[PDB]
This record gives sequence, C-alpha cells and structure tokens, in this order.
Amino acid sequence: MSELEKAVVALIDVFHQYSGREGDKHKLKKSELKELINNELSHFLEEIKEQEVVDKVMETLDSDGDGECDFQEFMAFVAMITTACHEF
Amino acid sequence: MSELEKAVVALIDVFHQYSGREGDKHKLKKSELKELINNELSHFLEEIKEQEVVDKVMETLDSDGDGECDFQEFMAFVAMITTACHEF
Ligand SMILES: O=C(O)c1ccccc1S
Ligand SMILES: O=C(O)c1ccccc1S
Ligand code: EMC
Ligand code: EMC
Ligand SMILES: [Ca+2]
Ligand SMILES: [Ca+2]
Ligand SMILES: [Ca+2]
Ligand SMILES: [Ca+2]
Repeated sequence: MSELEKAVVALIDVFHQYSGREGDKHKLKKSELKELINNELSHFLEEIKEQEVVDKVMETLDSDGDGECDFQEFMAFVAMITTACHEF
Repeated sequence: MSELEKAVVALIDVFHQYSGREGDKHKLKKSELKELINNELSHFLEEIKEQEVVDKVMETLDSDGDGECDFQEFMAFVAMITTACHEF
C-alpha cells in the first residue's frame, strides 16, 4: 500500500520476470541481465550493445563467482544505481 | 517510466522524506527510522512501540557505527526486507 512497499514488490517482481526466463529461475544469466538493463533501466543506463559491456557488468555484480546474478547481487546493483542518483 | 525505475526513485524519495526531518538531512536518526518503519512498512514489519526495538534495529542497520542510518545502510535494510519475502 505505501509507496515504499510498492517499490519493494516491484524489485521482486521485475527480477523474477527476467531471472525466470532461462536456466536457474532464481538467477540472472548474462542474456537475462542484459535484457533487464536494456528494457527496464533505459533512463538510468546506456543501452548495452557490446559483449564486453555485458561481460564487465556481470563481472562486477557476480560477488559469489558463480557466473550469474542472484537476487542479493541484484539488490547490490540497485543500491549502486540509487546511490549514483542520489549523487548526480 | 519503467516499474523498476519508479521503484528506484521511490526508495530515494521516501528515505529523504524521513532523513531530512531533523539533524543531518542525509541520515536517519532513531526517531526518523522509527517513523519510516511505522508509517511506510506497516504491511511488512510489526509496528515499533518499545525503545529496545528501536535501539536494536538501529544497532543492526548502522554498519559504520555513527549511530544513524545513512542511505547505503537504508539500502541494505531494503535488501533485508525484500529477501525475507522472496523467502516467505
Ligand atoms: O555505474 C553503475 O551503476 C554500474 C553499472 C553496471 C556495472 C557496474 C556499475 S558501477
Ligand atoms: O527481519 C528484518 O527484516 C529486520 C528488521 C529490522 C532489523 C533487523 C532485521 S534482520
Ligand atoms: C539524479 C537525481 Hg535521483
Ligand atoms: C512473501 C511474498 Hg513477496
Ligand atoms: Ca535465469
Ligand atoms: Ca552470483
Ligand atoms: Ca536526519
Ligand atoms: Ca551509520
């Protein structure tokens, strides 16, 4: 009901809309992450068109080193974005 | 414009609505944190009525030990809530 509570559910909703596409339904593989950024973060982040940019973003977000972005890693990503803007 | 982008701005908006009330306008003191939880997280978290609960929550969220909850500490709090529900 609150605007914060709506944001919490939206974070959960959008992660899983993408993570559930292929393979592990609870983690983002590179193609899932790329589509999430391109479709859902177009006002905040430049569209990803090059493989090396995909690779680098995943390298940055994948803290436990399994090659995918899980929900906790996604939340760290959201923290990164939000802080850059609170800042800009 | 996207539902994710709306969530990112809502997180920024609600933090600052509370953090900007008293003292440091970029950090939540205990009374600011308590009001945020009570007013904005009523579907997710039991209302805070006892001082020891205020104290404990702050103790948990205040990683850099300055006695307040800053925006990065708030994002960790949001991560905690979101993960509990993805889980429930
Ligand atoms: O600037 C960003 O928010 C960012 C985006 C993707 C990967 C790393 C970073 S640090
Ligand atoms: O259960 C929670 O989400 C929580 C809330 C306030 C402080 C610590 C925790 S772990
Ligand atoms: C960069 C203003 Hg949220
Ligand atoms: C506990 C369902 Hg978001
Ligand atoms: Ca997946
Ligand atoms: Ca990972
Ligand atoms: Ca304050
Ligand atoms: Ca602190």
